[PDB]
Amino acid sequence: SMKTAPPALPTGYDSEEEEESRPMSYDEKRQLSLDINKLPGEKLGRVVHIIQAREPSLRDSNPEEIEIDFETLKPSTLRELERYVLSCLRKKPRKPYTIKKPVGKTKEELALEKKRELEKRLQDVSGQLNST
Repeated sequence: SMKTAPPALPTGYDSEEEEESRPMSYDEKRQLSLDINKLPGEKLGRVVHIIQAREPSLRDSNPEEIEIDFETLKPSTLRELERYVLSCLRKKPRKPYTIKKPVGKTKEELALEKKRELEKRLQDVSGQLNST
């Protein structure tokens, strides 16, 4: 008895990952290179194709002598990478992300927004000069 997958939205909402697009942990990707190494050379040549076609510096480099440098590669290309690899591995997307701290969403933030309104209110209540 496993959980069945919910219907996903490929349209309507959007921009969830597009406005996100952040660099991942170097741990995950650099060790993932060894999991890509488990795939046959012909499969690496397909991975390198989808990389180099987006990465203008890597298209000039030979796909045999290729260097997949995760730190200089685009965050979106790292997304397309994990998608391609997990699809080849045929394995489930068991990587449940969890937020540790809200980071920006603090009482200090809400205090600053509240204060900004309070500063504005000083000028807002004030009447304008009738320049004759």
